[PDB]
Amino acid sequence: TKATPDFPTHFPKSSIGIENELAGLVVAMPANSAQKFGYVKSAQGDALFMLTKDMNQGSYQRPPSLQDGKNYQNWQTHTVELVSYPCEMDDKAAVETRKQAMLWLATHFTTHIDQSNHQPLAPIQSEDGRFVIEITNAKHVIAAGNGISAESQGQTITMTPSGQQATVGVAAKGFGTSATPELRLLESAPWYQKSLKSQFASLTSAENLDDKELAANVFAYLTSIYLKTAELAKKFGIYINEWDPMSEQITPNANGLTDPKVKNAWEILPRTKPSKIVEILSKSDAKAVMKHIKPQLQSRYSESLSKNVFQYFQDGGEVAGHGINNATVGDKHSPELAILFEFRTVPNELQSYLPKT
Repeated sequence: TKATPDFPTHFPKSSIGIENELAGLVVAMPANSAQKFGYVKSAQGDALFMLTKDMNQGSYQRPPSLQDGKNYQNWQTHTVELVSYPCEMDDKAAVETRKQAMLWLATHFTTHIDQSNHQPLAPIQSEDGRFVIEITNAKHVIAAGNGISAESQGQTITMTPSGQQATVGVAAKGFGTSATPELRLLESAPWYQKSLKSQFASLTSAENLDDKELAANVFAYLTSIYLKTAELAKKFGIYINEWDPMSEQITPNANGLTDPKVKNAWEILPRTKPSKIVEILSKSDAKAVMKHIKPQLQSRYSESLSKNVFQYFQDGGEVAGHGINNATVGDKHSPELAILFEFRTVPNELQSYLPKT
């Protein structure tokens, strides 16, 4: 369950962003600090990945034998997560440099907890000159294990395999076209129902649509999302707008749409605000798509659940918190909307994009 890059980005066709929560150390910071405490770049200036706080591990207690005159009042300890800056999926050089930079930083962390335990990281350059650390927030410390003891257990810092996630960015117009291997990988999502493409065609035969194939693609994508949220709201007892699961004898069994177990139920988690996709269609085509969605919910779910799931997304509701809504693909001067997906688990097809210890 993580926060990924929010700044505007652009790529020719598709972007890949990797994530790796580390084991063997913690970052301690003042409470309510920003997630990012630093980043790693190539010597040439290319930003590779961010250093972020991940899971809160409890309050920070400075070891008494490392008293230094400093505050450490209300500091929290967190796990560290390495979050890559997205690159083109076909860019072997950029993909490889990210991996190698992550493996090198684990090496640098290993020495840091050995000689500088409970000290902040310093902005340094790698011994070979390839990688450079930039510190964005000096108000932090890095400590071995859980950060309770003054000394480490001699940990070798590694890229934790259970700590891995991937984020794929593709043109919104491509979802449902099966055009590229990545589009096919995303279309294999268990919640995605391709049959809704042919279903839409039967529904709109007497309608003179501007782009029938595009409208069918959008209808299948949104409908599959709206239907999966309804399925999840019922399975987990999630409150969506004014829908009360308890009204349908459903015991609330999760902390909203953002709860990690809900996010993992998607497997391939949509990360872009669903209401954005309507922009890739003409005002008329968008109206036609939106008009046809409600009955798809109403034939499967209660009026209350259907109207609430439909209104939530129409009004710009997100699938799982802050969306990546400013990403674009294609022509630099005439960009097409990009839509992002978080792989909760990394499949075999995306494994080569991750650093392997």
